[PDB]
Amino acid sequence: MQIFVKTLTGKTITLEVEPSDTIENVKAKIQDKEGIPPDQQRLIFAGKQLEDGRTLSDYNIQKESTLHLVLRLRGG
Repeated sequence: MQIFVKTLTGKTITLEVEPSDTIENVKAKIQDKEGIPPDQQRLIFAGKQLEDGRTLSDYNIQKESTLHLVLRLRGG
C-alpha cells in the first residue's frame, strides 16, 4: 500500500509499504529513497511520535495515510 511522508521543508515522499512493516523498515525505506539516516528521523502520525518495535498496523496506519517527518536536529 501507499503512504505519504511530508517533511518540514516540503518534501512529500511516497512509500510503498505493508501494514505489518516495522517503523525501522519504514525509516530504512526513507533512507533508501531520500538519504535521511533513520537515527535522525522522527516520524509523527496522528499527533503521536512513532517508536521502534511497532508495526504500521499498531498505529492504525491505513492506505494513503500521511506521516510527518522531522529530523531530531531541528528541535520541537
